[PDB]
Amino acid sequence: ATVYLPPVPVSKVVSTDEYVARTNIYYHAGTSRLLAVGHPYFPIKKPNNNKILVPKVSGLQYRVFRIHLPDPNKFGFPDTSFYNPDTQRLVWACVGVEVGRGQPLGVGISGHPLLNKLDDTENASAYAANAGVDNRECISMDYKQTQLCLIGCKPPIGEHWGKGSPCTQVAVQPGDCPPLELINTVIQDGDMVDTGFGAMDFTTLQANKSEVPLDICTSICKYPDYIKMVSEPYGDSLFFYLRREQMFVRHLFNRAGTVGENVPDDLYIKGSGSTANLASSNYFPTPSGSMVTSDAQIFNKPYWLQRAQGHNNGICWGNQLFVTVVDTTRSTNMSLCAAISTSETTYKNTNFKEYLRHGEEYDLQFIFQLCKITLTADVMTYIHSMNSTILEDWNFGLQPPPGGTLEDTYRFVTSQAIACQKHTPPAPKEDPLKKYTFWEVNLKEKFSADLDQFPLGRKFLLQLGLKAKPKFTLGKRK
Amino acid sequence: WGKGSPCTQVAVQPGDCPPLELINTVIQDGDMVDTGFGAMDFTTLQANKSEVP
Repeated sequence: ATVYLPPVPVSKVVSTDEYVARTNIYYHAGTSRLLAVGHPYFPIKKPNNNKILVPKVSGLQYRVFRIHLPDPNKFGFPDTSFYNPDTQRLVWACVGVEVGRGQPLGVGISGHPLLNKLDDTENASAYAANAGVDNRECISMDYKQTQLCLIGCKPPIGEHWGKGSPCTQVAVQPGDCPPLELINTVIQDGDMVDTGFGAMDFTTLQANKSEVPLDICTSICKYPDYIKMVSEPYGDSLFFYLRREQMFVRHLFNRAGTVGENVPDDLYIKGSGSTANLASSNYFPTPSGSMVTSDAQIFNKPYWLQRAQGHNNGICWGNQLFVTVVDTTRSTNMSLCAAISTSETTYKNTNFKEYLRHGEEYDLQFIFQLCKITLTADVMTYIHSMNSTILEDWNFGLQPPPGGTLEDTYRFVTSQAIACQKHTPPAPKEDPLKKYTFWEVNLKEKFSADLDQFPLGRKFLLQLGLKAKPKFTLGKRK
Repeated sequence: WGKGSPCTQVAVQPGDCPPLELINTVIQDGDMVDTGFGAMDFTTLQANKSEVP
């Protein structure tokens, strides 16, 4: 059809490793032990202060580790022999990772003493109420078994449903369904996972705001928006992911609440009674995650991240790693109580006062192969267009002007005065990376070279240097 | 997970959940496998001592 495009491009955005050469230098690193021990159901604030007493630590929450890295230039040089800051600049490629997650079993679990339910609609022996009071009961549920992992080098964008423009044109407003508008925004640490009831804010979307667990009520729930994140031709929001999840129907329930929206009335033959009316329609699945299978996991397995998708193919940009882990499969919840006295032979609510905690273990190990990027002036021309501040941070591709004069005017407002001057107003604010909540991970000083002392080093060699030294052991172990 | 020393965050007190503090020690003969509330002492942590078998 007539006559499109035919295309004149005429400049083209290129892949970033076609002039990149690897180096055989290997640095190892790894964390001491990541541990957070919190409350699974809800956060506990102190009863006399604003701040937390026990935070919320559940595996049904996004665990976002913000890994901040230096550059190799800003770090070690073994030997100088082909390295000139002129000819090339150096960049980290983390070529292997281990995500540790060996801990005891438990489940992620949430619940609400005011969880809505009319009757049971998996099967029913009677005819449900037209409206009624106090049809809500203490029910608890997990949202679904959720394993996901994704690794990137820029903050990762999730989708959620926000409260859009209430229409007067489509007549979408409260007293009828609220509006839903799909808004992308960045996912956080302590951001909630998808509830099986859509991934959405429920703070302004729920005007009862006791329909569901309270932890999601106040927070935004998000689903990783995979399709937009790989649409990006740079591919630095993410470059690996996998997931495993399970949700089957534990039982259908009906939400108490009747619609104030129209129902056609040619779809049922009117009866006699209140069976010449339709009762509640607002049916929901209740999620399930009953069967734990700790034989299958997407964890306790290294992630060999030797290359990346996109124009990026194993170069950290922004010198960042963003890793999002949700794991509900082995996430231990523990039970204990404190006694008021063991002399009292009761087991009241104020005697032995029951409790539950959650203990959450992860561990991160790295191995970093060195790389170099040859820079010619045309290569620099693209890299500044890609983000000038790479060239700045390295401090090659910045040599000068700019600028840097003039002038200071004066002469003279000493005396007088206009007023007076003043100087000079320097924040807000760096940094734009940290403008969102994260499990802060400094990695800038744990760089090594050992590979036979870390077990991660030994498994790496088993793939690579060949080396390890292997069996391991084998043959036969079942 | 052992019984911990009292912290600000969580202390060994009525009205307040005890801290869980990690004790590593060698596997005894006849030591139990997990419960599904994990590896912990329950002798001390469960004051009531009637929550689990």
